[PDB]
Amino acid sequence: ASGIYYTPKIIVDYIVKKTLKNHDIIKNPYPRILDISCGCGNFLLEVYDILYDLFEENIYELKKKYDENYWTVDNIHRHILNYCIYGADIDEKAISILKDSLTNKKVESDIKINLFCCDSLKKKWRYKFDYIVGNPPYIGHKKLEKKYKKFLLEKYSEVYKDKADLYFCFYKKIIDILKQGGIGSVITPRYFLESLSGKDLREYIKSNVNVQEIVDFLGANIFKNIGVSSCILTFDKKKTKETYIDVFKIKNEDICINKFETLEELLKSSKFEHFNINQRLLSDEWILVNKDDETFYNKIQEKCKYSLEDIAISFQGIITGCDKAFILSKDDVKLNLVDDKFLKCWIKSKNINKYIVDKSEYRLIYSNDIDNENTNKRILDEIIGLYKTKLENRRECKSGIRKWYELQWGREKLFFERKKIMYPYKSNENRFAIDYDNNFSSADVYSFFIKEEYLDKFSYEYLVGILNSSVYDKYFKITAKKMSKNIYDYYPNKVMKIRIFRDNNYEEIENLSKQIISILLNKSIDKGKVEKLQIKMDNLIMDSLGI
DNA sequence: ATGGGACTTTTTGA
DNA sequence: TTCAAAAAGTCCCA
Ligand SMILES: CSC[C@H]1O[C@@H](n2cnc3c(N)ncnc32)[C@H](O)[C@@H]1O
Ligand SMILES: [K+]
Ligand SMILES: [K+]
Repeated sequence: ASGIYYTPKIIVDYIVKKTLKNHDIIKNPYPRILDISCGCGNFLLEVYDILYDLFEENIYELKKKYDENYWTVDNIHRHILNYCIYGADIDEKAISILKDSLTNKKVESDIKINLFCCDSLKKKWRYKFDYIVGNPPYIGHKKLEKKYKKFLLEKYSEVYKDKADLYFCFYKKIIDILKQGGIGSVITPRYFLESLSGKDLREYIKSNVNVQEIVDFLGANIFKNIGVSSCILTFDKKKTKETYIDVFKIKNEDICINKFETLEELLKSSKFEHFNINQRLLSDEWILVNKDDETFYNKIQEKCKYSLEDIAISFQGIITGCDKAFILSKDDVKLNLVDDKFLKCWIKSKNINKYIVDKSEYRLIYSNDIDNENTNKRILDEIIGLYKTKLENRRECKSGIRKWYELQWGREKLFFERKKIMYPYKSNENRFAIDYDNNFSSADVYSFFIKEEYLDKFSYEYLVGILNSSVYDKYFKITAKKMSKNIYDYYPNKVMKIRIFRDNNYEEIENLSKQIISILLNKSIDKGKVEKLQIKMDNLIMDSLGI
């Protein structure tokens, strides 16, 4: 619970260099560089060294242009601390350590150091800043205290709503206190580039700064032993004529970040691709792909006349609120106590394959159908009641909306007890399966069924055929939310926006999917024929979409 | 024992 | 009344 994260030195040197690379110290020898989340001083200590080289290399020009008694090498250290370096952190010990480090850069009157121990989101900042760098805290909607969220919802509502992250507000604060003509460069999670929550934040950035560069590391592990995916955003408040973004997108998530001495060498190498995006062409969604992918994506969008949302009804799985209380192995002897009318088949995300679901190994006790506590007393006493204390702490039980033994979000049984399509909520590839067995699931598996009015235009067999194809795997990943290494989010807020088509190839595509399903359900599966049938289907789909 | 792969709960705002 | 989003994921192993 330290809360302090060490940014890799190669990232720190890149961010500091990207802001101070072309600063004109002769024109402005009083630049104000700020880190509002400085921690122990990863960025500010490097800012000191860059500034010290800058002043020393131009000391005689400064001496000649301005006060010749003020601009001496022996005075550079005092000048940097008084007028240039600013830091803020909520952690007293980190500020105390950083104060010692800045003091020890040179070893008389004491020197005032512009280090504030405060909440950067509450501090009344008395002026704006030329340069802002650093690494803000990332805290999501579960790990943030509710009283603090009430404050964020009221004062940061332009970027913070619903399931937004704390670092959204640091983007707003950094932008707000950045001088005209200033430059900001930060490392944050990448998820705001695509997530539904980040929509308002994306609008705020696009409308208030010129985005110079986005370095997207995708699923690469920048922070050791940390489950987060990172990007570097550099932006400015300069009067720009044309506003194009440099986008550096990693191509191999397996790289060791220290392959070169500098991050610039990595960005220019074959490990990264570069392309430009017109900031004026950004909609609420930022589609940051190269020209080949953009042509591909636009081709499918224009050709497809329906979306899944148009033809399907989507829903999230059961949320029991305590899985250990209600989920049992199908061979558990405790299920002899439960009448089979209470038992539902239960699958996990790993049970979903392309076109078909694995046989379920677990059973859900649909405890909502338990009428009285005196009837079915043994089910409550010997199975569900083993977790009564944990069950009573669920929000709806504390308020009395749910009895302690009920499912927290049991949804509607009828939605699950029908032919439907299921997909994992997080996966490396498109895996849409037809469920024939009335499978229930938690929120790690999503489902949809086709609306009645569209059943004559679209069959489940046709839909899983195109959705599992290599075309639609690539098509979905163009705009999908990249979570971690080899994991995209497959959530309705993007899955339901997938567009679909029907044309002369419908019958052959549907027939190939039926053949694959028939093979996959056999005892002695020969998977080889399935792969050949998939290749032929991919050719039909590419012909249909003209790609 | 650190790095990498398999796999994914329930809290929460709206 | 009841929906769906959210990785500073989580856990294990050689
Ligand atoms: C550089 S890693 C994130 C840093 O942000 C700091 N931090 C967390 N919350 C805040 C806040 N509200 N204001 C300023 N710094 C913060 C933490 O103490 C940590 O050192
Ligand atoms: K002079
Ligand atoms: K990662």
